[PDB]
Formats: sequence, structure tokens, C-alpha cells
Amino acid sequence: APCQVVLQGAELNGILQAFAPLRTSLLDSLLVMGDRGILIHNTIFGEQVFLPLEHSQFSRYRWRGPTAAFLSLVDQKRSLLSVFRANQYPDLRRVELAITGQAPFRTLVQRIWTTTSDGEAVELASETLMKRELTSFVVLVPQGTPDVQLRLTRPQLTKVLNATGADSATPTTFELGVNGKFSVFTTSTCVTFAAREEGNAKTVYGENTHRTFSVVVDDCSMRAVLRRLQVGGGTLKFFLTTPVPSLCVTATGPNAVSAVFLLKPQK
Amino acid sequence: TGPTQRHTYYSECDEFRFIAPRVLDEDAPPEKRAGVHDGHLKRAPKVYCGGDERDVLRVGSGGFWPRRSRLWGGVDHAPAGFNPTVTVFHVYDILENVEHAYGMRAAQFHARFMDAITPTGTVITLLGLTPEGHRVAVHVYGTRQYFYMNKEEVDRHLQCRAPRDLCERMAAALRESPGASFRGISADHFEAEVVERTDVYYYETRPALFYRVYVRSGRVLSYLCDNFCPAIKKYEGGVDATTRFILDNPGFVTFGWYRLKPGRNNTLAQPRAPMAFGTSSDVEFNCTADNLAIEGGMSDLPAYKLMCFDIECKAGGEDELAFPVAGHPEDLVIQISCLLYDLSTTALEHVLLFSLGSCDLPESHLNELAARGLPTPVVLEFDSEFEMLLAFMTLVKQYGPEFVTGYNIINFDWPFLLAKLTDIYKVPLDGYGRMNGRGVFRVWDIGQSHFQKRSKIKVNGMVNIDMYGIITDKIKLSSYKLNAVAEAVLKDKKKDLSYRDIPAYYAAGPAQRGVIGEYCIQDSLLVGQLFFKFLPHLELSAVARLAGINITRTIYDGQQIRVFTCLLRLADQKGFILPDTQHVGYQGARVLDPTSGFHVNPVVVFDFASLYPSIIQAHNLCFSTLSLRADAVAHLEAGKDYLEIEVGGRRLFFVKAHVRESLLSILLRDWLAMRKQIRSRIPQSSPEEAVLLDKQQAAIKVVCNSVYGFTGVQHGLLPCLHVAATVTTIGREMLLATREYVHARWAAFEQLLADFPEAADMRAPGPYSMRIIYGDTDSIFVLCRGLTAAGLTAVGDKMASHISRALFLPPIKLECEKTFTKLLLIAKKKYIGVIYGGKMLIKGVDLVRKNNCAFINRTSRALVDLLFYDDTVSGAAAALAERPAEEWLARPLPEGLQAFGAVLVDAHRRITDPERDIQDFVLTAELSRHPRAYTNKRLAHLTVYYKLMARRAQVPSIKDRIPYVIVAQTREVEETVARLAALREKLLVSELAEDPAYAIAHGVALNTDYYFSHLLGAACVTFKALFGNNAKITESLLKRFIPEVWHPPDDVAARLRTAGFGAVGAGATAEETRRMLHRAFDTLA
DNA sequence: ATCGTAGGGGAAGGATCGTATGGCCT
DNA sequence: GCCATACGATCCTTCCCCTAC
Ligand SMILES: Nc1nc2c(ncn2COCCOP(=O)(O)OP(=O)(O)OP(=O)(O)O)c(=O)[nH]1
Ligand SMILES: [Ca+2]
Ligand SMILES: [Ca+2]
Ligand SMILES: [Ca+2]
Repeated sequence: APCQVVLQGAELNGILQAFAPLRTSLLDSLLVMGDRGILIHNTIFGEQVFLPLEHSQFSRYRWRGPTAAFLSLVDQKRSLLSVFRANQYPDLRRVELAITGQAPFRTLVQRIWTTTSDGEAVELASETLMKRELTSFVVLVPQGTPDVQLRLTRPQLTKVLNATGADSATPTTFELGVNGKFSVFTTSTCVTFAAREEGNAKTVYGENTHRTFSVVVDDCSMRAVLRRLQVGGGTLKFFLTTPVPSLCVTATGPNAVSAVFLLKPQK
Repeated sequence: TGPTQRHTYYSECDEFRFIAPRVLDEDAPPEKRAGVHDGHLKRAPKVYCGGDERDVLRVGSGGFWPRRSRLWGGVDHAPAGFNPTVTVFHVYDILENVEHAYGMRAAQFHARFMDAITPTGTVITLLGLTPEGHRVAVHVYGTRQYFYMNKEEVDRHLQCRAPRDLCERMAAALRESPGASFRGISADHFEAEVVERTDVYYYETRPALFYRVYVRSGRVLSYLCDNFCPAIKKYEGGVDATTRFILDNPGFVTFGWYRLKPGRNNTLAQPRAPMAFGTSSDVEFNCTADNLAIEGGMSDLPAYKLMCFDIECKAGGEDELAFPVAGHPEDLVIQISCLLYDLSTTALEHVLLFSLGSCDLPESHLNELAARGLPTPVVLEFDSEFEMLLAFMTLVKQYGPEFVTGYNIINFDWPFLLAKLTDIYKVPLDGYGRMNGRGVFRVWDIGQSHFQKRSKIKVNGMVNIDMYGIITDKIKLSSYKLNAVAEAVLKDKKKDLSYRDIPAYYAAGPAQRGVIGEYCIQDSLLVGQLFFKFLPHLELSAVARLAGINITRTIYDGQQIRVFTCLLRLADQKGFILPDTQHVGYQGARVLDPTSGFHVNPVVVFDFASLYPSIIQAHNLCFSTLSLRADAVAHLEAGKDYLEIEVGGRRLFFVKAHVRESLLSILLRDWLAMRKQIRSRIPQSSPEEAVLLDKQQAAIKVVCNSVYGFTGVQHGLLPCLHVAATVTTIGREMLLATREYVHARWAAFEQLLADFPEAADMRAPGPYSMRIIYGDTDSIFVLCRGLTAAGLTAVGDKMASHISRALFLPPIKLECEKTFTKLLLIAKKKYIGVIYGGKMLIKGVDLVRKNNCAFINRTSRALVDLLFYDDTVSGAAAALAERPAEEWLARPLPEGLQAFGAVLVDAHRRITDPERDIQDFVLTAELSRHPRAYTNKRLAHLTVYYKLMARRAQVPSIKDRIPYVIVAQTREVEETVARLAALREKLLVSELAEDPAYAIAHGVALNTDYYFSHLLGAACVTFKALFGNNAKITESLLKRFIPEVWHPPDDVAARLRTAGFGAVGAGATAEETRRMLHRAFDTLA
């Protein structure tokens, strides 16, 4: 296998911890792999769900060819990512990814180990999966300057998420503040934060001082998807520099997930 | 003197209805150009030909069409002193009519021919040809229908002895009938006698006394059998007088040569006076049954005439693209083509083209016809449609074609002509056949009534043979259109002309009319070519002669009538009388369990020859030989003298042949001789003729096996389910006995070698595993692994002969039919195999079914040929059987299955390209019932039927196949479906079918997903036996082959690109995409 | 008015069930 | 942990087409 990937228990614990809140969504998703790691792409409610996995997160990750794309499901209703969910198999030992073949005919073979009552061998042989290359594929990934960042904590989601979620008729009016705060007056709730960007629950502990982002969101839906991914909290990254501003909510912790949405391109 | 019988057919006309298009007179300005002329015109009809004007009803001297009629409206158009002698004549049809002495008192008939029909009488008319060529119609008197009644029942219920008193009571009952039509009927019309007869049913029935009643009419017998005391059993009350005349005189036939001979008391047949002629024949005779004899010398057809005809119509009202309607006066028959052949040398004699208006045929068509030696066409021009129709009818009456043919004439041509002649112009066509009047001229259709299953046409002295029906049951094609069959059997690619461009051609000019006439003449020539290639008249005449009925009844009635008529002869000969009585019924044959898979070892096939007839002959199964109760056969030795069987929980006794011979045994013995004779000429000399002898012998086999169907019909005529159930039980027992005998005799190690030393040469490595893997009624498949296929044919024949000798009594014979080399068993009645010679046999699967399109069929055939011919893929398929299918769901496939993926990807590429041929994606569904008789009403072909009816298109009949194509599901299509549902009152239902012509005209895209899914389904269901008969695993494996895994954004790529999103893969095949991944990951991680 | 009975396979419809989570627990 | 539910497959009948006997 020119691109054999081995994931042992030491990193399996981290992968399982990362996937613990991801009990869904990623089951139906695309996986793009290259010389750096694995990126998981999904389109949940028209929202770009991205999960990065760097080479340092695998014990024996390796690649030799160009970028490749694999669809998780094999022969329908059998996801390659079904090993990384809750406690479907309570005896997870090791994960093997076997990429073999030529550049347009690369195939991924997944074999799963098992920590039995008196062993930690392969045992499981009927659960091995095979998936062929996606051939022609185009993937768009959000890239650009993060602009102003911020460290939003877990309790803040009770008011920054459950405020309007009702399209442009009841929008959140994504702003920071005309004086240097992070108070997003949506329509009536008027959540108030103190910003105080370095470099008190009111303070959001922001970074990369911009304090000018005030463009209204394209349409306020959010909610469910962030609720669906069970994200405790994370950093908000802005992409208003591009002609179409975007917002990226990236979780906090090892192998965090990011939800990407498009804002009003009027500016 | 004066014609005794009035001539109903037109002979002198002065007034007629004038209907013709207005674009024919002088091409008037658009104001007075549209529409159709109408009104009443007072002038004699006339016909134009080559600038010559003639009267249609002007028999004598000059003429345009050939004539073969002697009399015309009471005028003898024959040379003086014309008294030809008649000794031998070939009769082809038999008529039947009623005559009275009062009507015939004007003629000079003999006393013996007048006293026999003095109150009323029935005369049998035989129509035929003399060797010279004179049409002859000979009349036979003295035939009266008769039926049997129980003497005890009438004596007990009515209490009337003195059989004359029975006739008096019958006449009194008839006189008091509710209808005022049985007036003047007395006891003299009936003849009651006492006879000793035995009932055919059951073996314990004792001979008794019956009243045999002779009735001297046809409707009187039916009324007596229907209304007169329906509580008394009646025997042979439905047999017509023609059958009585045929069976009373031994050796008489309905189609063959006859000779006139002096009668009993040196009496001779009386030639009839020309003025008293009742038909359109040249010479007529009066005689009785004693004056006719059968001539076994002549065995060739006389110079009969065949008329191949076709008609064309053009809508003359609003929306000219609509199909013509017979009831609409504006719709007209613009042209008729008539080709007259002689049925003795298969040579063209005459060509005629009736056209409404001027018609100049192109010179190219004339040159082409002259190049082949065909006669120059004759074109007759008419001013109105009525003149053309009258001229056609006059030609039919005068020339008198004994045989008439065409294509789709029963459903379209004849009904259209009859409707136009009767409903519009009010013409009596009763006397337009061969009889001068009061004849039969009618067409029956299927319609809503379930009583009939076939459309029929009855014309007296005129055998109509539609070629559509003949083609339908001789070759297997998805579409039975004229162009398709012409390209199939004749291999002649012929041009076609639809009905949507006919009005433009007609309104353009005479040259376009000539082009239309050329196309129509080519159509008629093709129909004649098919008729003379297949020659149905010979086969139908042979069947009619063997059965004992008319050729018309052979063509149109069915299969029960032949068996009943042929059994009536033996019933009368043996002293029996047949009584009159007018969901799954019983259990049939057994199909064994198929061990589905791909077998490389040789497979031999054993089959019984004429299973059911042999069973009936050997076991003596018949109506007369059957007892449902014991103590009625308890005077014969058990087993040796009778056979006891257990059928349906009931014990039945059939006594052996030496005690009481079966009536059906002689029936099958007589019917199998024709098949034996037919099959004896195939291997003698037949390069390509054998394909027709095969169809003939198949038809004879069908009519032979139809005896079992006749005896097994519920609510039929003369039924007895016991015999049919016994035959099925015996067949099942024989099949099981053969299976057990083959398993338990030669299967150990050496018994086959001991029985046949020739097995020493043919011995492949491996042990004997001779076993049966499939069975169907009487066919047994034996997988003889470990033996070479080169020595399994003579050995097979020897084994079959030994089994037949050692297990079954004659005439039951089992023979080794085929010997497969590679077999692929799928399910019951579904398998594809290869014969040892090299031919490939396909049974059951969608390749040999008529409801699949051309693309899927071609792809499946390519896959089957690949699997059965290439060595690598065959070896890989054989190796696939070692592991279960589940292991193949997670293990790479063998390297052999590579060309399969190539075929799959080629098919996918060909199905997903611009400008696809629509004719390769058309499916066909047969309409078998009336649309109102459908419970589901959702079948994807009734939708096409209703769509065609809504737009006033050519509505298909109740027995033809509707073609359709599945269109793509679009917003416009969905809106149209919703509008149609709302007016005529989620994923769309599969009723997306559309007429192919409509899709071609409007350019509608086809649903590629549906066709590709159906292709994959057919491929998996055909080859599911390779993966342990599992559909899901096979489907998943087949879908793994396809590269259709393109994943483009749903039109959201532009918005993301405008937001500063990097591009990965796709056209960017260079290395920067790798950096892009880094460029992405640093943004995320 | 007028041959019979076993079999598979595609299509439209109704009832059944194994899970995916949230509203609610809290 | 919970419990609720709208999705979804998943059979299971019934009717209609052509084929093999
Ligand atoms: N009622 C009826 N039964 C039929 C019909 N067809 C088959 N059978 C039943 O016979 C089973 C053998 O059929 P074949 O085609 O071998 O015929 P065979 O007589 O065994 O002749 P071969 O064995 O020589 O083919 C039929 O059309 N109607
Ligand atoms: Ca026509
Ligand atoms: Ca035609
Ligand atoms: Ca047979």
C-alpha cells in the first residue's frame, strides 16, 4: 500500500473524543485526503461543515499521490466513518486505511481491529470496506484572513444562538459595535458583550482587532446545525474582506469542527 | 321470363349522393376552396380511364376491369349455345339456405326436388370450380337436421304416446309462441321416430330408447331446443345441417374434388335454367346426396382468384391532422389499391388503383414495375366517393375473388368500407357476396363482450385471410407494423408515408396523388409477397379437410369446434349420443427445484414425445370409459382389466382397451398422422423452407394437444374434468418415476459403464455425479459431470430408449433431445445455455421477451455472449462460485471480470450522449382487454392509450401492442401531468410514458436514469445465479463497476468561489492543489 | 362465443418497524 | 438518561405481461 495509514489507540482516543459530539452529519460526507491529512466536508442545511485531521493526529499517516476524494458510504447505508461514532463497537483497537492502485483508480480499504476478552487482533473481517476514487470532483474550502477573532465560551450559546433564527424577517444583524464592544442587537434581545480584545462574562477576549464588522447576515438560520453538531463553543472567524463575507464557527479542542455560512455580499 | 330470386345488388342507378373535396374542380380561390362538397346529384355514375368515360353498370363489350360474371340484372351475357358439361369439380366452400315450394313454383324443378321441400326445406349449396375454369354451384336436397330426446321423460312429463301426437304437441306449442312468426307450422314439418341409443357419459350407462326428431328448418330446431320444455335433456341439439350432410355420407369433405354420378334409380342431376339462378356462378345443378362421389385422383387446386386490397383515407374537416372517422361524412377514402392474382401459378394478373380525382403515377414507379415484368397498372378516376365505392363493389361482385387478403383489413379496411357503404349511402350488401341476395356480409369485433376473443368477418363464398393474424403467430416481434415485418422476414427496407402529410399531398397536385398511389401499390405488393411466402390457404384447407368443417370456421371459430366435430363421427359410428349442456379448475404439471448456478459440465436433456396424447392412448381415458362409483365394474379382474386411480380425493376406474376402446384414442391417432407426415420432409431437402414446416408441425402439435384442453374446459361443451386431471396426475407420476429411476440406477460408479461399453472411451477425470437438476412437466435436465460431451448423444439416446422400454408402456417414448455444454440456471422456466453444436438457447429471460427496448436487449446479449464465449471471463465466473457472495462484498473481484466492466462503462457512455436514437429506447405493451375492464387502470400503456384517444389519433385495437417511451421528469412535464389529472378527474409515478411520435415531434428528453436502472436490473437478475441467487449483493457488485461518481456542487459553486474559496482537484491537476490543502489546513487547524 | 395449468418479474399500494434526536426531563 | 416523532426502509398483497410447458 503506497498510502497506507495506521491509526493506533493513542490517537484513537483523541479521534473518538473528537467524534463523540459528532454522532451524525459526518456519516453522509466527503473525505478529501492528501499529503497533509484528511478533511471531512459536508453540506448540512446548506452549511459548510468541515472537520480537519492533521498528519500529527495519525501515528502512521502517509501519502504518495495527488489529492483524492472518497465518499464515506459503500454500497449505501454503510459509512466508512461508522467506526468513529459513540460506542457502536466497544472494542476499538486500531484503524487501517489502505489506498492502493493508480492515480485515477485509487481504492480505500478499511480494516478494523477488536479488543476481545483475551486479544487485540483483527478478528473482525466481515466489516472491511472498499471504496473507489471519486474520479472527477471539485471541492471548495473557505480560505482567507480570519479577521477579528474571539473566544466564545459554552454559556454564551444560550443567547447568541437562541435569539432570532428566523431568516431576514427577524435577523440577528451581525455586528460588533460602533464604540468597540461585541453587542449584537438582533431585534429585541440585545445581547451585550464587552469585547476587550487582548493583544468578566461580558468580555469575549477577542483577537486581531478590527471592531468594524457590522454587515447584516444574508439570512438568519443557524441554530439547528450548531445544535446538531453539539458544539460547546468556539471561535468566530470573519471573511468580510472577500466580496462575499462569510462566518466560520470553529469549535474548541482537538480536531474541532467548523460550520461555515455566507453573509450579505452587498458590500 | 323473369328472375325467380330478386337481385339485391345494384345493377341500374340514376340517383346518388355526391360528396367530394372542393380542391379538385378548378383549384378555386381560398374562399371557395376549403371544405367538402355535399348534395344530391341526379345522373348515372361513371368512371374515367385514360381519357375514356364509361358507365360503371354497363356490362357488355368494352370495360376497364376484368369480369367473370355471366348474368347481370336478369340479362344473360353469355354466348349463344353455351352448355358446358360438368363431371368433376373442386368445391372449396359450403353454403346453407332455406327454400319454399311456393317461391320455387315458377321454376321447372323436378317432382323429387319439390316434394322434399314442399312446406319448407334446407338446401346445401357447394361452391367450386371446374377444371376448365367455370364457376359451379351445386345444390343438394334431402338433408334435415335431427336431435335426440329421452322417450321416458316425454312420456312421463307430457304423457303423449303415438309419436305423431308428439309432433302435433310441438306444432301446437310453436303456434302459441309469443312471437307472431311461427304461422303455418303443422305436425307434417316434424318426423319423430324411435331409436336405440346409449349415452356417452360414464361406463355403467345402459342403452335406452330415444325419440329422434327430424326438423325441416333451421330456426325451428333452435326455438324448440331453447323454449320448448327446457326441463328435458336434449342430445346433439346444436349441430347444424352442414355437419349432418357431411357426416351422413362417408368420405365427404368440405374442401376437395367431387364427381357427379347417376343416382340410385338411374337418376341424374338437373341443370338449372339460367333465369332461375340463385348465385353468380356460370352453371348450376340440382341433385341429391346420392348423385355425388369423392374423386381421389385430382389433388391440385383449380384456377382460383386472389384479391389483395388496401384502402387509404384523408380527414376532410377541421384539424386535418386528426385520424379519419368512418361516421364523419367529411372523411373520405381517397384511394384503393387492388391486386388480382391467380392461385395456381402465384403470378400477377391485374393491378388496379381506384383514385378520387386525377392521379398520374410517376415514371420511376412504372419503369421499376416494367423491369420486373409486372403488368402495367390501370388507374380509374372518379368524381365522387360513392362512384368509387360502387365501382369497387361492382368489381368484387363481377370478378368474384374466391380468396381475399390484405393487411389489417379485419380491423380497419373492411369496417371502414362497410360503415361508409351502409351508414351513409344506405346500400344493401346482403347480395354482394356470391349469392344473388339474402346472403351473409358482416364483421364481428371483440368489443366489451368477453364471449368473443377474435375479430371475424363472414362473407358467403369468399375466404378472407388477413395477413396480420398469420404474421402474429408465426414470428416474434415487438412491433407488428408493416415496415417492421417487411424489414424482418423479407429483409426489404421499404419507404413509408404517414397520415399527417397525406392532406398536403392531396391538396398539392396530381403528381403527389401519383406518389401516394405508388406507395399504396408497393404496400399491396409487399402484402402479396408475404401471402405467397407463407401460403396460409393450404394449411387451413388441410386442417378443414381433416377436421370436417368449413375453411372459414377453421380460420375463425376456434379449437373446440374441430375436436367436437371430429368426435361426433365416432360417436355416431359407435352408437353413442353426445348430450348438450350449454379460476383454476384442477391441478396441472409439476416443476422441479432448479439448482441455479453456472454449470460447466455437460447437461443432457430428456423429454417425452407427445406426452398427453400418448398418456390418453396408452391408459384408455375417455368419456365412455369412466366409472365414478364401485360395484359397477366389479365383474372384471382387478388391474388386468381396469385401472384404478386416485384423483382429487376420488377413486376412478378406467377399463382397458380390450373391453371398451376410447373414443379419443382414435381422434389422436388420426391427428398425429398429419404431424408425422409433415415432420418427415424437414430433413430431406430444405435450405430455408424448413422454417415454415416447423411452424406447420407446431400448429399440428397444438391442435393435437388441444384435445386435453377440450376435455378440461370448465363450462364448455361436452366437458369432463376427470379425464384432464387424470392425464395431469399420470404425467406427474411418470416424471417422478423417471427421476427416481435415473437417480437409483446409473449413479453409483459403474452401472452406466456396464450397460454401455461405449462409456469406456468417454470418461473425463472425476467421479460420476449423474443427477437431475431441473424438471418441467416432461423435460428432465441431467448434469453428467466427469464425462466428455462428445460421447453423450448416442449414449443419451440409448439411455432414453432403455428408460422408455423398462418404465412405460407404448406409445409413450422418451428421447434425448439436446446436450448442453455450458448451462446457466436462473429460476423455473428461465435459463440460457449453449448447445454442443454451437447454437445458443435462451428461454424465459427478458432477452426473449417482447416488452424490452433495443438498447437493453443489445447490451444483455453482448454480456451473455461475452460470458459464454470468452475463456477468461468464463473461468473467472467459475472461480466466483468457490466463495460465498458475502466474501465477494469485501474482496477484490477476479481479474477475469474486466470486460464486463468495459461493457458496462461503454453502455453508460452510450446512454449519456447528445442526440440519442429514440427508437432504441421504446418499449411495447400488449392491450388484451377493453380499457373499461381494467381494475388497476395504472399500467403505463393505458396512459398512452388515453393520450392517443384525447388528441384524436389512431386508437389501437384490443389485440395490438402499444409502444411508448419514458420521458424525463421536468417541471413542465409535472405541470402537464397535474393539469391532465385535474381536468380528467414527491417522486412521480412511473406512468411517464409518451407516444414515440409525439416525443420525436416535440423533442422531449428521455429519462436516462430510468433506462440505466432497468439495464442494471436486467443485468443483475440475469446473472444473479453467479453470486448464489442473491439480488442485493449482485446489484451492489454491478453498481461498483460503474464510474458514475461525479459529485459537483448543486449550482452553489459560484457563490463560494466569489467568497474566496480555493479549488481542489477538477481541472487543477497540477501540484498547487496539494499546497491548497496546506492552505486549507492552516486556515482550519 | 368457445384449449388447459404452473411459474417469474415489474409496478402501485398499504401497513410495519429501527432509528435517527430533540421538546422535555433538567 | 429521556422520549418523542417524523423520516426511512422493509416487507407483504394484488393485478397485469409474456413465457414455458
Ligand atoms: N393443453 C395444452 N397443453 C400443452 C400445450 N403445450 C404443451 N402442453 C403440455 O404438454 C407438455 C409438453 O409440451 P411439448 O411442447 O413438449 O409438446 P409435446 O406434445 O410433448 O411434443 P414434443 O415433446 O415433441 O415437443 C398446449 O398448447 N396446450
Ligand atoms: Ca392503409
Ligand atoms: Ca396497410
Ligand atoms: Ca415433450
